[PDB]
Amino acid sequence: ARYIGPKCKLSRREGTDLFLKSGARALDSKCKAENVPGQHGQRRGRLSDYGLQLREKQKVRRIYGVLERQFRGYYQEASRRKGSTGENLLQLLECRLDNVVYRMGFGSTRSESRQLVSHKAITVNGQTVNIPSYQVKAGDVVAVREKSKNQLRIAQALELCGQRGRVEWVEVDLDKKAGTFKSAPARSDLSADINENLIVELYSK
Amino acid sequence: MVTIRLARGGSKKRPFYHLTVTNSRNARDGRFVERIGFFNPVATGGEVRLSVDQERATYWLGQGAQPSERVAQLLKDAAKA
Amino acid sequence: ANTPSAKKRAKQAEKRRSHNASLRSMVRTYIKNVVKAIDAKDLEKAQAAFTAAVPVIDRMADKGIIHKNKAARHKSRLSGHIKALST
RNA sequence: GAACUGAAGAGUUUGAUCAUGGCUCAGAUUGAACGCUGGCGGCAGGCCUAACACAUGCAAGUCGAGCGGAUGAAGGGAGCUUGCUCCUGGAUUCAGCGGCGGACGGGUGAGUAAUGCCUAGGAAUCUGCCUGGUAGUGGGGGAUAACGUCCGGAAACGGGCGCUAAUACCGCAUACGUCCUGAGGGAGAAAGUGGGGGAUCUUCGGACCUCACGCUAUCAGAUGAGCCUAGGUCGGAUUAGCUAGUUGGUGGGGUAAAGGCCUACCAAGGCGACGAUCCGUAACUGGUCUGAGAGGAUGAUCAGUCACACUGGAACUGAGACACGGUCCAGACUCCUACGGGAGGCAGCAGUGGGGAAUAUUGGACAAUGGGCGAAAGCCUGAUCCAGCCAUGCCGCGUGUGUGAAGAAGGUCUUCGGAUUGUAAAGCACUUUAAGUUGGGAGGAAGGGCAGUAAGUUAAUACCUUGCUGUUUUGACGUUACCAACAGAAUAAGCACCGGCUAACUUCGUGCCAGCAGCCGCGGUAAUACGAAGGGUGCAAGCGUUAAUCGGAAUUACUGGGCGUAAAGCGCGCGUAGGUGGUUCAGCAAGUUGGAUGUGAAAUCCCCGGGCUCAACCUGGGAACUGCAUCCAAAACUACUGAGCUA
Ligand SMILES: [Mg+2]
Ligand SMILES: [Mg+2]
Ligand SMILES: [Mg+2]
Ligand SMILES: [Mg+2]
Ligand SMILES: [Mg+2]
Ligand SMILES: [Mg+2]
Ligand SMILES: [Mg+2]
Ligand SMILES: [Mg+2]
Ligand SMILES: [Mg+2]
Ligand SMILES: [Mg+2]
Ligand SMILES: [Mg+2]
Ligand SMILES: [Mg+2]
Ligand SMILES: [Mg+2]
Ligand SMILES: [Mg+2]
Ligand SMILES: [Mg+2]
Ligand SMILES: [Mg+2]
Ligand SMILES: [Mg+2]
Ligand SMILES: [Mg+2]
Ligand SMILES: [Mg+2]
Ligand SMILES: [Mg+2]
Ligand SMILES: [Mg+2]
Ligand SMILES: [Mg+2]
Ligand SMILES: [Mg+2]
Ligand SMILES: [Mg+2]
Ligand SMILES: [Mg+2]
Ligand SMILES: [Mg+2]
Ligand SMILES: [Mg+2]
Ligand SMILES: [Mg+2]
Ligand SMILES: [Mg+2]
Ligand SMILES: [Mg+2]
Ligand SMILES: [Mg+2]
Ligand SMILES: [Mg+2]
Ligand SMILES: [Mg+2]
Ligand SMILES: [Mg+2]
Ligand SMILES: [Mg+2]
Ligand SMILES: [Mg+2]
Ligand SMILES: [Mg+2]
Ligand SMILES: [Mg+2]
Ligand SMILES: [Mg+2]
Ligand SMILES: [Mg+2]
Ligand SMILES: [Mg+2]
Ligand SMILES: [Mg+2]
Ligand SMILES: [Mg+2]
Ligand SMILES: [Mg+2]
Ligand SMILES: [Mg+2]
Ligand SMILES: [Mg+2]
Ligand SMILES: [Mg+2]
Ligand SMILES: [Mg+2]
Ligand SMILES: [Mg+2]
Ligand SMILES: [Mg+2]
Ligand SMILES: [Mg+2]
Ligand SMILES: [Mg+2]
Ligand SMILES: [Mg+2]
Ligand SMILES: [Mg+2]
Ligand SMILES: [Mg+2]
Repeated sequence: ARYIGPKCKLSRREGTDLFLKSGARALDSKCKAENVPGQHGQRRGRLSDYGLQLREKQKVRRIYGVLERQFRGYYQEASRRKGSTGENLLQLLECRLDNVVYRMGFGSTRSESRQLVSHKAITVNGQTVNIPSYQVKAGDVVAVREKSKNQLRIAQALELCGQRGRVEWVEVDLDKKAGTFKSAPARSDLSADINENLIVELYSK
Repeated sequence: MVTIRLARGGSKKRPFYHLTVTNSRNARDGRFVERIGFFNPVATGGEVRLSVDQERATYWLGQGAQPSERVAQLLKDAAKA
Repeated sequence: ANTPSAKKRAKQAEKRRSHNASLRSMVRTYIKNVVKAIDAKDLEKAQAAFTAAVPVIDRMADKGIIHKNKAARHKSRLSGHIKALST
């Protein structure tokens, strides 16, 4: 399904980046994002190993907005796939359609990217795809409808994402509102702070 | 007699047919002795419409096996190609 | 019965039984006469009974009342018994 | 080329410690049920208990190109008149005889511990419809149903008399194939219908030539079935002896076929601690769930085999039955009756009563794939294809989106300053997924008929067989999948938990009471454990609880444990079966090793692709199925054979 609720209470609990807003002003000066929520919030609360696994699994799930039946199916597929399942899980989870239409610069938030993809406003080769789970094969030209190219929400999201970094493996033409994926991202490409091995340790128990 | 007919695999409203050489007093998808090919009534994309094995079919006909009407039509159409 | 074809099959079956019984009795009669001819230790009447019994036995084997292997076995065994009696 | 790559521990005996040892927990799964709650779609699944009893409705018919009979149209003509009848004809329909099918498809798992199943084999058998060869389809007869007539009956109907048809039945005619008989000889069958026609005898009635179907005798091929041998198939020894048709032989009988399968004589044999007999329990397999593996549990869906059809027996019909909506006899239980006699079998599809924790509609159509019947139209099909109810399972999508500090009001706590629910709310501004409405809209559909044309068999432009051409022609699902537009954020979140194991705390109320609990355990007047509030944590159209299996459990230890004191060495010898065997030379080839060949059904598992917007799901190819059997080669070790040696 989907998650509805506060989008920074989660950040306050987790205490990390956890991209969940447009990023207009900042990440901090909205919710004092350094304390866990509720009355009992100032306590750091040193937590055991099981705490570590639960915390990072929730971190990845919340950043990528995936439910747990789907997430465990993803993990099983990654384990099936050869060659160091830890990064296979990340590579396979990255190729989701909604996260691609976000990272291609067409949406302000993951939730807004899902909003756009569900209401049948984005193409893959001209064919209507509206499942926010489609695994995009390398080569496909993800684009927005010729009808929808004049919507201003895409324009504002694009100008906001204009300054967020360059991934250096996709080839994007911005005038026509189209994307292109050449080959799957490497492990070094993604943020090398959260480790993949601790997840596979969690699911191996 | 022993006859060659169609066994209905696939899913609901998505047929698929195995060309089976079965004894006529058997179920539609019961025991058989050999399978010569298949017919796909949906095709689309890289899926092939029909394929059979010619030599085994000729052997079965040379042993006197009656093909059904639709099976006869499809086998003669394949023999055309 | 319930379906009329079942009734027709039934009545045709009693007709077929009342037919087949008489012919089975006839063949058994002929072989029995032959067997009691040999067992009585006489050759000429055994010859005559065998010659009068083979035609009906073979005609009945062909007619489909009994099976042909049975008729051939009867013929061979009775001929062997008579030939043994000949000495 | 790819077919796998995989193994976690925690709590609890003590004042504390190490070991042993049981209990409980974290995982994956169910044909599951219950409690709270509940939007949609796709694919699957759905009486596990009473093989308990059953109302009604449906689930096997078909052929007029087999046969009499009766229904006999349209008409070519006539009578009188406008209507009927009739001559000749004649398109439709079917009660009965006859030919196929009913032994398939469908259901259930009672029985069955071996006449079943699985693996490998082999010899003495049969087999309609199907295919390929070969040889023929000549001539007679006696009946009978229906049909009249009479008697009897409540009915199903029964009986007497008369007559008729055939592809119904039985003689007769011959034997390329067949059977027996030793050579010798002998024995054994046929049915004709429909479409055309050159010539001939003649009523081309018919004979004659051709084609189509059909019939007879036989060889072969498949397809299906029968029979035999070896190995494996649950627990119990608090079940140790079982068997007289029993074990073998001879003569005969019998079956399609080998056989004590049956019988009369001959002898006393046969099986068994490698578990016979007996008791309990149970369909078997491919496979399914777990596990790192070895193993452990199991046989829901789908497929192969077996058994049964209210209970117990028996045979007839046939190619095949001991016969699932066939027959006969007996029984139990419901029903009709004129009191003489009759009827029934939902373990076929819906349905009901009852049992239970618990499992659904008395729905559509032959449209498609198959089946039966016919030459062809076509009929029958609760098999099949689709619908209905059900959060039962798996997969997927929705309940929106950005900004938003006055950090708004209420609630909770407080150190009374403030914090917290919280960008959460309100406010501003955007899209229409799904559902709603309207309009477009494939694909499941092959084929069927009518006319022409060209090829082929005769002896023939005759029929017919075959190609093509042109015209016409069908859908239950179905308001299809799918597409487009429209208004409106509109319209759709719950459950468990928060002492440790295990992620998540404060206050109020009781005061060893009321209550909680998987294990340690909480509660007797500040309970993070009870009951409520706020606040959090975890899952999510679900969430928990119960019942069941494997894992963790190296806790039945082959892989992989132990026995001085934790449980565990017989009180001690001798010895049977069994297990094991110092050293040398040589042989053989059972074990052992390598290879080849046949099988290991399909599906499922694994790897690489294809299709439905992805997935679930469907599907191509490959891999695999460690198993089993038959051969070829080697000789180190074990076994077997022969000859030695002395530790
Ligand atoms: Mg879901
Ligand atoms: Mg004759
Ligand atoms: Mg005959
Ligand atoms: Mg203590
Ligand atoms: Mg201890
Ligand atoms: Mg009729
Ligand atoms: Mg069956
Ligand atoms: Mg049952
Ligand atoms: Mg027993
Ligand atoms: Mg006849
Ligand atoms: Mg055996
Ligand atoms: Mg005796
Ligand atoms: Mg003997
Ligand atoms: Mg004997
Ligand atoms: Mg025997
Ligand atoms: Mg025993
Ligand atoms: Mg069982
Ligand atoms: Mg039982
Ligand atoms: Mg069992
Ligand atoms: Mg059983
Ligand atoms: Mg597994
Ligand atoms: Mg283990
Ligand atoms: Mg069942
Ligand atoms: Mg089966
Ligand atoms: Mg039976
Ligand atoms: Mg019976
Ligand atoms: Mg009953
Ligand atoms: Mg009975
Ligand atoms: Mg018979
Ligand atoms: Mg029957
Ligand atoms: Mg019945
Ligand atoms: Mg039923
Ligand atoms: Mg009930
Ligand atoms: Mg009840
Ligand atoms: Mg059909
Ligand atoms: Mg009917
Ligand atoms: Mg559902
Ligand atoms: Mg429920
Ligand atoms: Mg904790
Ligand atoms: Mg509780
Ligand atoms: Mg208190
Ligand atoms: Mg409490
Ligand atoms: Mg174990
Ligand atoms: Mg256990
Ligand atoms: Mg021990
Ligand atoms: Mg002691
Ligand atoms: Mg001692
Ligand atoms: Mg002893
Ligand atoms: Mg001793
Ligand atoms: Mg010894
Ligand atoms: Mg030795
Ligand atoms: Mg020894
Ligand atoms: Mg070997
Ligand atoms: Mg297989
Ligand atoms: Mg050698």
